Amino acid sequence: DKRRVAYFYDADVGNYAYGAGHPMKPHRIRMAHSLIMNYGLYKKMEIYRAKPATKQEMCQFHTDEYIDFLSRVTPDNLEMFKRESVKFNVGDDCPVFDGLYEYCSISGGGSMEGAARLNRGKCDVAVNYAGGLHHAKKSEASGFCYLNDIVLGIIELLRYHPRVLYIDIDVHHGDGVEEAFYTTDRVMTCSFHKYGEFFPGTGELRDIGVGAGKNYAVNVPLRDGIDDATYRSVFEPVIKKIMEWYQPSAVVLQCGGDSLSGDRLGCFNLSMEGHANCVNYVKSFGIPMMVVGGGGYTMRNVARTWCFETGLLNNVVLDKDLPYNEYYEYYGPDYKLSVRPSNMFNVNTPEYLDKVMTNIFANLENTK
Amino acid sequence: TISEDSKVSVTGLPLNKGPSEKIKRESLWNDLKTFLTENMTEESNIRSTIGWNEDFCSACNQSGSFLCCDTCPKSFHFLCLDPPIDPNNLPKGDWHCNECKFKIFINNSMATLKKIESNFIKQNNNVKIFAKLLFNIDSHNPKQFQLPNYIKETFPAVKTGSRGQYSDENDKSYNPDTHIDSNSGKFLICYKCNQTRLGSWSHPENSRLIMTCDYCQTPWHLDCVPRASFKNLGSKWKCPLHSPTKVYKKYKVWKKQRLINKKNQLYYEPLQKIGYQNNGNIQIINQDFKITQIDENSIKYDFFDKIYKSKMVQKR
Amino acid sequence: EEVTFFEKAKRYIGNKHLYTEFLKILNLYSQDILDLDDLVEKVDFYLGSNKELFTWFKNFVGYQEAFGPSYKRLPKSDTFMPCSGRDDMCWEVLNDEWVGHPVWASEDSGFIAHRKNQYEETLFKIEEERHEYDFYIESNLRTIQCLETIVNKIENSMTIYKKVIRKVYDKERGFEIIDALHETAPVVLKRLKQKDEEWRRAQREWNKVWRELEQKVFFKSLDHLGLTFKQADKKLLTTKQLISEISSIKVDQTNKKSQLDFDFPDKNIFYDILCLADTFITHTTAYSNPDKERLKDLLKYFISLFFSISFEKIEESSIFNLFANTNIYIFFRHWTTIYERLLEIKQMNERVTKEINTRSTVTFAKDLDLLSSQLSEMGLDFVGEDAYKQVLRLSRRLINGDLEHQWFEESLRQAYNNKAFKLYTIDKVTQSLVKHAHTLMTDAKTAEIMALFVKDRNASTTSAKDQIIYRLQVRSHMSNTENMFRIEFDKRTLHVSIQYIALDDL
Amino acid sequence: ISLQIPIKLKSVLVDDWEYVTKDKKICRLPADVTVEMVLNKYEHEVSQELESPGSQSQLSEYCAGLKLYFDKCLGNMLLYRLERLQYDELLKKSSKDQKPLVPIRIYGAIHLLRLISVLPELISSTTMDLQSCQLLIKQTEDFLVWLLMHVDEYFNDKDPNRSDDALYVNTSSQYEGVALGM
Ligand SMILES: [Zn+2]
Ligand SMILES: [Zn+2]
Ligand SMILES: [Zn+2]
Ligand SMILES: [Zn+2]
Ligand SMILES: [Zn+2]
Repeated sequence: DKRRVAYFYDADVGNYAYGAGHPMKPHRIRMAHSLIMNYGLYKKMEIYRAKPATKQEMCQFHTDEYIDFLSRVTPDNLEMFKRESVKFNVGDDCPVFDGLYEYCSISGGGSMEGAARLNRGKCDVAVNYAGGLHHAKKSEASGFCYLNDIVLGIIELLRYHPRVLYIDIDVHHGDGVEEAFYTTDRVMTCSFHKYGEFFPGTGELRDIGVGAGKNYAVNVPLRDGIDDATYRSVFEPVIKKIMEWYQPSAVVLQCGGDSLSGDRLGCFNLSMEGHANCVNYVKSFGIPMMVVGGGGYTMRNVARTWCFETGLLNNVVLDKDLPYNEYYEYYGPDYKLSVRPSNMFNVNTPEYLDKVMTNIFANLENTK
Repeated sequence: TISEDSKVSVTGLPLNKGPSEKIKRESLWNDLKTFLTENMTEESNIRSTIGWNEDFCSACNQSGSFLCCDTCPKSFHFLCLDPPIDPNNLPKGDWHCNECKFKIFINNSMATLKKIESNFIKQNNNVKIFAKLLFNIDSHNPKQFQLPNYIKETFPAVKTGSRGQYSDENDKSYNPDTHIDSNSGKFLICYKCNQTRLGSWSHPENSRLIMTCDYCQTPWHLDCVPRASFKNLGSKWKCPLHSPTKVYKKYKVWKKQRLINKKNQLYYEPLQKIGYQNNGNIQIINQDFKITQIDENSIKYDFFDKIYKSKMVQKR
Repeated sequence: EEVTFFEKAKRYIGNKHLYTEFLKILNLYSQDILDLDDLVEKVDFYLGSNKELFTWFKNFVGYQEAFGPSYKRLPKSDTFMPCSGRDDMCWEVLNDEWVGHPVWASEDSGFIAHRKNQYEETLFKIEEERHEYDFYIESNLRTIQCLETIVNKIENSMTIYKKVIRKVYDKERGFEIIDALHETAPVVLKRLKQKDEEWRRAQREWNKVWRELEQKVFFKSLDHLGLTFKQADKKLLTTKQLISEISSIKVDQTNKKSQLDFDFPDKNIFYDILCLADTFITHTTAYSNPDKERLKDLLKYFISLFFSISFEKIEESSIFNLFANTNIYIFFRHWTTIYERLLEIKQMNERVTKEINTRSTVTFAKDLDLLSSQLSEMGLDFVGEDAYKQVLRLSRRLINGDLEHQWFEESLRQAYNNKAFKLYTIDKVTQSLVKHAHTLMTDAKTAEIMALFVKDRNASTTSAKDQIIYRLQVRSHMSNTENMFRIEFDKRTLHVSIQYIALDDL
Repeated sequence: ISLQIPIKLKSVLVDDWEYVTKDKKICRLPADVTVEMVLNKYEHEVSQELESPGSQSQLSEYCAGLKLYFDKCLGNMLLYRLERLQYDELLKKSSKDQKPLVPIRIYGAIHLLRLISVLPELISSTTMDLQSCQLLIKQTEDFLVWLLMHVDEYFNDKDPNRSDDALYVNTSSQYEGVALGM
């Protein structure tokens, strides 16, 4: 295909850090950009520095009071904000750092600009790895996410696309995006997530939607340790059925790195190729598509995966050897562009997964 | 020149010393560069919208921010106050409890009765029975409502939680022992699959997880009924072979009678046993919470009569 | 066909407590309280495993919104909050009545986190230290570049520099210096450059130590089942485990003669098992030399008689039925376990052979700056030395005692990518097999049953009476409480069928 | 002392306790039937049958005293910690319009039912004479009986998720956090 590939990255995104022990480090995007740069792929992208979002742009989804608190919260004056902190859940789970508002504005501007470029036709493929915050829902900070830039990007895309598809591959369910579009019928949210005594707590097989959004939400409850083959065998038929019976004008893909093996908080058994497989298979359909980088806590694995997915979107395959990036020491033993899956057991069973696909297809029967 | 800069790091070091030689001995054995982006980052702004005194509250008895009194060591929450006080709108003054202010201002041990009788004769014109209570409530601190220890005890299946919340009877690698009875040694046979599916140590993949339902102890396979994981933090898992006990009739709501202590639990048996227009409160073998005895054999006639009626009404 | 239906339902449910709930549900429907959908759903959950009662039930009663579990509905008064950017289209597509709030969906109990080994924790600590160093250095370098540009412009992104200055200037003077800068830049730039130099020196040294710490730990973290394989195998390789497995299989089969089915697609693994067994027998200081020779001879004779492989090729590298007791069955189970593990290692040998031989090394910094041959100095890198044969040699070394288990497991992990962790206990399984053979020959009853097996097998041409007579002759030596096994063997395809007769012969 | 609350009323009270403390629901205020129409309907329906001047006048006195006590004590000891947020919201809105809060005009039939559950406990902490203790208990029991015949019009079984006219309303995550966080 060799689709035109846009790429958004702010050089300052790597200068904002969470708490010392926090599992979120935006610097993962920084070695991802370094890996894409040193592979000689910048000759294959148009690289953009998207304008950061303004208050009114993120007020399209979030409340004005929430935005105002976000724009004024600071680790030095947090004791002046006690009611707001507990009301908006901006406490321990989602803390406050120096560049919180700046980082949120940068991510929102990147997502908005990617959606705008898709709408205008400047490209068929745009990449923004500073997004992926799919947990915050319009009034609160959840899952280390403060602004649901995916919702804003979907809003911008819907201006020119009647139907938009959202796909979540993170082990965490896309609570914020699904909630934002739980009643509308113009947005498909499909989350492949680990369901159980897990952080999202939601995303069960019987959350297809309410009102006009009935049978318009797809949830994939998954057991621990799912490997590349099982994940592909579950992902591909469902995506094909959604493409067949819903026909979105655009698709948005959240490339969360939590599913990767060796993840700090993840529990799946997905490797490098097993994680890039879904991206390549989705790109193989031919509609305008989005990439947002969500989960992922091992910066080396997620950065390598992001670089490989960027290569795959350009119809090229990157080599296993590394181009000697700046942060070379992070890659440890052999410095190869791969992720090793571990040997732990897989609990997913063909009967349970077959039941899941049967229920999902029965729900999807009334989407065309 | 500042020497206090080198305070601490995640390495446990001032970030300026080195590998911390003890750590050395513990942890040892014995296509251009990125400086081209700034000249190629084309700032894109083609957005469509670009043109735009204790540790517990004295009322709720819980933990949180407190506004304690200097004279009364009784910490109070802000919502647990009458009226609630906004923390931003601080009173900024001498604050005392309702009991504290009553005991510190109107503390007239000799003439308290004079005020009591004054209020009593003031309310005597209209409400004499409630005058004493109307006086006394002003002498008490704000409190959180609680049931008076006997509304709760008439239902044995009700217990009070930690912070006063309501609680009921629904509060709660390769492991082959999960398929064993652990009491009789017999394998646990799932109700649906009619198998234990123990698998093997050599091939753990052949094993199918089982739950042993909490209520009726019927073992069920995690793959027989669709369920991603077990139940270990939530409520007691209930098998799908139990009565609904709550029906949303097409809207209208039906509920099963709550359990009552046997001393007050009355029983009665109908003398008809042909057809009874009674609720789901039946027993298989103050007159508001009676438990009817359904006389199981009568159910065979009743269900059959109902389905036959549905058959003939739909026939025409 | 309806009262009989009730009797059939009562028999099939098989529990008074479940039949009581079924009757309660039936009555609840009968009092015009339950609808058809829920009634049929409950009947499907009760008797739906049956296809004759439920199908008639659906066809005799004339059977012929979906709110989510984690979504609440908020009141309309709790909905309208001014959102400035929300246009009419943004108002129509957004949902505001339903919220999830995963605290509600968690039953106020919380969530359960994953279990990670200590190697992963060490990797995470190294990661955290690396990220701290690199973030500080990058932020300081960006501020250095900005100050250099300002200085170059003064010869004649609103908070990064402020954070860097505040971090560098810790005496609370940083605010004053920032204010002076806003209105004194070269001194700040030179202090930042000196701090950058110190931080880069510390980062280089720490990168060193992090690297050799990571080298000894990375492969162990991914060994999830391999770290605990020793104790799990010790617990789950008992006779009770196999008995429970076979009895559960038999019960499942009877809840509807080939309970166990083993296939042997190779004949050269037996030679490797023989070599390992003789190595252990020679090495072990627990049997006398006559006992060692008896072990070896009995093993060779039993294998040659059973599999009909050879009698001299083993020393230079019709349907038969074996009626066996517990001891012989457990010995055979040990043999089959060892054979299956070795076959699993051997089948995929070619791919690891290629991968180890075609193991490319990056020349940018590995072969230029940091060389790691810790497992290559000690020579178990599997360079050449075909992985199956090298693994056999390493197992022989481990049995001999000159190779440690730590290095054996590390080399196995590195050569097989943690896919050969079942070989960590090979020496112990061989020892258990040898002990089982010793017990088999040292007991009079097992020895007599083994002689009966020899007679029946060497007969090799018998009528249908042979099975009954063999079973009776075994039973004469055999007790009335322990269980018998019918080990059927087809020499034509080297497939072994095992049937469990607990006491069904009496 | 010995208050014979009907079993159905005890079940309703425990159901309200479960709905507030466990299901995190609050009463849909202002109530469709607050305290005054229900008490006035009771007074109109019962006092019209009484002929004794003392019995008919003491009923009015009891109704007035019940209204006064409810108005006085709702904000003191008839609200859970969760409903304190709703109380503060109502106070703020009432002060915005300079209207004094009149809780008998907001709460109804479920907070009065919970008002008469600790009356034996409330009278115990007084010097209230025994000869009028029995009168108060008997009047309370008569009112409870009158409510006991008329139950289908004050405690209906309705789902907040299926009808906005239900007596309970779901509390927002923000509402729950603010209510039970400080
Ligand atoms: Zn995630
Ligand atoms: Zn309190
Ligand atoms: Zn006080
Ligand atoms: Zn089952
Ligand atoms: Zn059960």
